[PDB]
Amino acid sequence: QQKYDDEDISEDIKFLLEKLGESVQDLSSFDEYSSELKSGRLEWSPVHKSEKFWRENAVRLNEKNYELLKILTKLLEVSDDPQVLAVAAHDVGEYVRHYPRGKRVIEQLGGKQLVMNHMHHEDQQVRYNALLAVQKLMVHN
Amino acid sequence: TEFWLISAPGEKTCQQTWEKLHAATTKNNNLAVSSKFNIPDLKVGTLDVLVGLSDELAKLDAFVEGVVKKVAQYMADVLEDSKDKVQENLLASGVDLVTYITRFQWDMAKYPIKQSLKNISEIIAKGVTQIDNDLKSRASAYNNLKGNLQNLERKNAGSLLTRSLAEIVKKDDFVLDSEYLVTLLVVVPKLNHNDWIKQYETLAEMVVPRSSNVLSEDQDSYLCNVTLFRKAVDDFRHKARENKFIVRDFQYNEEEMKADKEEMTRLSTDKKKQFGPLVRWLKVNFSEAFIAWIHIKALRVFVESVLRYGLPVNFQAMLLQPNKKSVKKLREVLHELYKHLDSSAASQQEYYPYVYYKIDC
Amino acid sequence: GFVAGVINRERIPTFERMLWRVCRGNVFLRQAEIENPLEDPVTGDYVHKSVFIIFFQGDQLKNRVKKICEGFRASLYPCPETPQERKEMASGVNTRIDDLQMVLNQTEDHRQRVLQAAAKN
Amino acid sequence: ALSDADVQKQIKHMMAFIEQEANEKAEEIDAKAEEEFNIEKGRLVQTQRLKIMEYY
Repeated sequence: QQKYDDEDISEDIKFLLEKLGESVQDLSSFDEYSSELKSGRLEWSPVHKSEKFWRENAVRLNEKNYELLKILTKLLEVSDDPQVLAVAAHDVGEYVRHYPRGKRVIEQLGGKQLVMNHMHHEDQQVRYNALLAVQKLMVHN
Repeated sequence: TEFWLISAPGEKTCQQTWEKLHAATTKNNNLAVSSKFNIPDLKVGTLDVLVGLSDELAKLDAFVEGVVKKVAQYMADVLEDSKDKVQENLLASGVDLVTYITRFQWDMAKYPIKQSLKNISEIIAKGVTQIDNDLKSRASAYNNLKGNLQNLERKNAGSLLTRSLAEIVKKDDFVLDSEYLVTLLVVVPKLNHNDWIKQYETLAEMVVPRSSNVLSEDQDSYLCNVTLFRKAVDDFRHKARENKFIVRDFQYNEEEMKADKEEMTRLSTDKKKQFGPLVRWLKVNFSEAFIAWIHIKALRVFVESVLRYGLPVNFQAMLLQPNKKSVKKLREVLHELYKHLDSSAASQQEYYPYVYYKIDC
Repeated sequence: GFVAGVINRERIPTFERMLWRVCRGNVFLRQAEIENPLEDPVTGDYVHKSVFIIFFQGDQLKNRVKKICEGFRASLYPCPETPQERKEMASGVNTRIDDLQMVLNQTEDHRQRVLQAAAKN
Repeated sequence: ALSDADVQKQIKHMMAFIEQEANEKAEEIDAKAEEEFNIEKGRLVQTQRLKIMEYY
């Protein structure tokens, strides 16, 4: 927003904006994403909130027998780390936001009870995210 | 005249006399004509489908009312001692309208009742549509011929400016086989006849001298001609148009008017020779149209009675003629005579505690 | 199958009168009443409820009466049927209503406890 | 506009016309049975006639 007479500043900021756009777009992917989600190391990557992943690439989480969703349920049951729990819960919520059929699948699995159990928790941030996830489940339910 | 058609549940077979006249349930103490209706034996067919069939039957009856009213208004448009109230006495299939309505009788040969009443209603609808289209075609053709006749009549209408000279002028007042002489009929009023007939050389030169000869006289102006050179017609018209001398370059030929007059007479004669058949067609067609009108009304009464009473089809239908301006008193009487049929619920409006239809002239 | 409409009384006699005349009311009268109501979904009126149903089994009637009743006032979304397993499943949903009201209470507590933090400054 | 028994009378109305509908459906089903018998018997007779004619 701050313009300057120096052509260097304007050209470099434009060029960096474009290149950073390419960088974030390339970073936005499913392969390394599913690799880390499998390994259980859930850092707060900005790809998780990337809307385009859930608009077009959402069905990739539906692996064989919903392997990704079930193993995230298992890892939520296993790990106690608030930040990985929050990351997994947010990913599950944003996935179920668009597929009301997978919502019935998840309800049949019973992960809603896991999220209800994690709702009351020492980390009120995890509680708040669990409320958001349960709410996305309360969509039409 | 306005007739009511009322049905009752028929819990009692003595109700036939009640329909006839019976004093204990009469109208205005035998001051209004009551009459039994023809109650034949017609099957039921359906009940759950029959509700939609009845609704569509009512729609078809509305269409029937529209088409028969169009038949009536064209009958009044017939004309020739058969305009509106002229022949206000129309005939229900050769008998009086009142006669047929009061002597209603039903016949199965029109429509075998062993078929579905839905099929019967559809066939009546088909016949009604066919006669509607026949009426449209006949009316269009006859109206076109009427317009042609009226146009030919108006061809004999208008002044010399706006009308030809078929029966005024002869061939020999015009120059015959001329080299360059164009005879123009310049109509001149009596207000300027002398001016035209004596100042003709001053009107234009290159004209035949002493050609100022009168042809005939009409009711407002006089008729005359000028014989002159073809180019000089332009100058003559140019000077003459401002002295009350109307220009009319009338062309004459035997065919040009004889054929038109003969065709006018022939068209009039043929229009009459189709007018006769038109009366016969309208009579015979409206006969069956009005018969089927009462028939579909009766079918509506029957189906409504069957739906609104019970399993047996034992209802008591009747035609009635409420006394003039005592319809209110009879409304009281019939409300008292029809509330007890149900006695549990039955505002009446069209939802009476009984089944009612109407038919009028 | 038989369907019972949902209406807060109001104009049962006049509306059912018009239904009797239009449709020829013929079937058994199912009566029920709810006191201690809840506020109406779309306006919030805390109004008792009472129902007097006669529901026909023909399709044309099922559509025409449905049109008229939804036009005036009703909730014909439910459709009770012969099997009782659907009723047991719906009672399972009813027991789940407990969880749902708990989640709603949690949401209300959260939205009421977040505001004072911003209000303090 | 029905009493405490007339409602049952109209239930009986629907019931007994359903009985008549069942009777009519049964009669039409016998008509279909006759027609199906006709066509299937004719077809089977045709096939068996063809086999005997070729053999003969």
